[PDB]
Amino acid sequence: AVLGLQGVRGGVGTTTITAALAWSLQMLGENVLVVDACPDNLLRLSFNVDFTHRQGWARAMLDGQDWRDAGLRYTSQLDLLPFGQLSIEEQENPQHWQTRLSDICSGLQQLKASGRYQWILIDLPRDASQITHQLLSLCDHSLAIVNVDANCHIRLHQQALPDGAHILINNFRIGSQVQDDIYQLWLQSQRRLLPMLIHRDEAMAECLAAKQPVGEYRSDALAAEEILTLANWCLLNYSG
Amino acid sequence: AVLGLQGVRGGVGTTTITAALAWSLQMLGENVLVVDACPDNLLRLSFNVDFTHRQGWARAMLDGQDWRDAGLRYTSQLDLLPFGQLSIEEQENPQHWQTRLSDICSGLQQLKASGRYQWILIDLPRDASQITHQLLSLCDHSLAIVNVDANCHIRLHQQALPDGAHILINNFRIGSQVQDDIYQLWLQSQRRLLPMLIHRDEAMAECLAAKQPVGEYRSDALAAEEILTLANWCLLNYSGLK
Amino acid sequence: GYIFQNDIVALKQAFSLPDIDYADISQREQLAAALKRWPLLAEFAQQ
Amino acid sequence: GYIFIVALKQAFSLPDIDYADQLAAALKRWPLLAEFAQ
Ligand SMILES: Nc1ncnc2c1ncn2[C@@H]1O[C@H](COP(=O)(O)OP(=O)(O)OP(=O)(O)O)[C@@H](O)[C@H]1O
Ligand SMILES: Nc1ncnc2c1ncn2[C@@H]1O[C@H](COP(=O)(O)OP(=O)(O)OP(=O)(O)O)[C@@H](O)[C@H]1O
Ligand SMILES: [Mg+2]
Ligand SMILES: [Mg+2]
Repeated sequence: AVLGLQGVRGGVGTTTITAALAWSLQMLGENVLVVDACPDNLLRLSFNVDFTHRQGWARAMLDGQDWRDAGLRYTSQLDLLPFGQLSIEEQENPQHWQTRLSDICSGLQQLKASGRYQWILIDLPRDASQITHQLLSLCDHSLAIVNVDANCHIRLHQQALPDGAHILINNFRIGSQVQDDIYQLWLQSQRRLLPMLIHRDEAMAECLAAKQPVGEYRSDALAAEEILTLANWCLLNYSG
Repeated sequence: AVLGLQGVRGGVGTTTITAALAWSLQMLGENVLVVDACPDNLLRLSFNVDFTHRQGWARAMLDGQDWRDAGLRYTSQLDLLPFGQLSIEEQENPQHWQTRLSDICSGLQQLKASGRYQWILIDLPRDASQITHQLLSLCDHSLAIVNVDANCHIRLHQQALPDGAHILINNFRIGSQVQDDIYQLWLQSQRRLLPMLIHRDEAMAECLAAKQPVGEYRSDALAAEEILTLANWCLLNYSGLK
Repeated sequence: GYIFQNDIVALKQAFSLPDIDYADISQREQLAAALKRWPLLAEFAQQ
Repeated sequence: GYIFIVALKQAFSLPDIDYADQLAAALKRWPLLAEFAQ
């Protein structure tokens, strides 16, 4: 199955959750490819890829090279495809390249058809670019990552989500009446809300600084157990 | 002066800080215009604008109308220019309109020259669109909003910031070991960090749900006092023109 | 309310607003108080 | 870095960071931080 993960807004935890979910699925015995579709190219740093390593599928594609040679094997069950490092000029002119990347769609479609991987997880950025839409269209299912706050609340009444997406809460914390109020309202009103959530957890803040997925970094972290609940739900509901 | 505020990443507090800083500046006697340059059109909700009110400078402009009729008065010293509500089709086709908004620049440059406002604050989205770059070029100064975490740490080593931007920490709370490590490292190494920060404060989480800027919602909140310290710093250091 | 067309692989991607149901909010008193505390939440639920 | 109709330009550069010279414990704790500091 191809699973897209996309924040309803930036900064909600999409990339850390993608890396953690890939690790969880592997621990459950699955073969996983994790693809970074974000021009920020941050997913690779959860898998101990050197910051100075500039290769990636989009970097290769823009350079006229074979994107399939930019993949990395993290474990026997977990493969990674970084986006690649853009120059500042590329970063500040996405219109120059965001329509030159269509080849990735046919390449991932071929990978899908081969059955090489049991799961392909795609970390999708919070934009509406041509390449983001193209990658979404390849997904069998998608998760929309939120935090329980007034900003995400508003966004859920005005921005479209991929059809069939389910909503996953991250960063749930103690000490917030307004969060608790929004959450109780969501429980009665938000038809697409998943029944499990992820708390704000120091392991999820530390694991990127340690350059590992959360469940490798701290296998008994409460957040690692919450991600496993998500993984088990995905196996049951998102498999095909 | 025109002051741009832009997050280093999405979700770091940029819009709440823009609304709060505008409130603080107008509390200090300044006439302020706050402009929402973000297509998500969230800033207006900090000023009790009805969600179903769709008008805005970009809405009007895309509809062949005068952006100057989309302004709103919050107080006698605080005006608001919402972006306007885009359809789902417009949201998912940003290339259609991101290149058709450049006339806002001469309109704001003319509004600047008139001296009607001592401050024009622009809430800038976390993107690199043509219109974002255009509005950024009108700013005399800019703030880059961060939270203290590993993601923002990485971004400060790989993405460009507008030249001359200062970095403003938001959502700070002591007690996280990794966050305290990053923060102490930034103190010794980030040469453009501002001397004040904004703590995590439930007033900042509540004020949007109350549809008010933080200083109006809870004037004695720590975050409101910190935004006032920021406003005083801006009067001192950012009042010059570019 | 939008369908993206991906001709390069012959796929479509539909988008729509999230599925939200406010029909049964009045029944829980815990939600009635939260709606009174926060005008933003009341605004969406009244509609 | 990068430099962006009307007579206005906007320069872009990476943030000014100085790793010239307590924090040694922070760098040993987190390989990500040690990575940028070397
Ligand atoms: N549950 C959590 N508890 C604590 N920290 C968290 C949690 N989830 C994420 N973080 C931290 O928050 C920061 C942002 O996380 P992440 O990079 O996953 O977000 P994102 O939505 O992918 O951001 P971006 O908009 O940059 O793509 C990181 O420093 C991460 O370590
Ligand atoms: N200092 C703070 N303390 C507590 N909560 C905060 C603080 N700053 C912001 N928040 C909360 O974080 C959420 C996001 O804030 P805001 O909308 O200002 O961020 P943003 O960076 O403008 O987001 P976006 O990328 O959608 O434009 C809001 O619900 C806000 O109430
Ligand atoms: Mg991310
Ligand atoms: Mg904002």
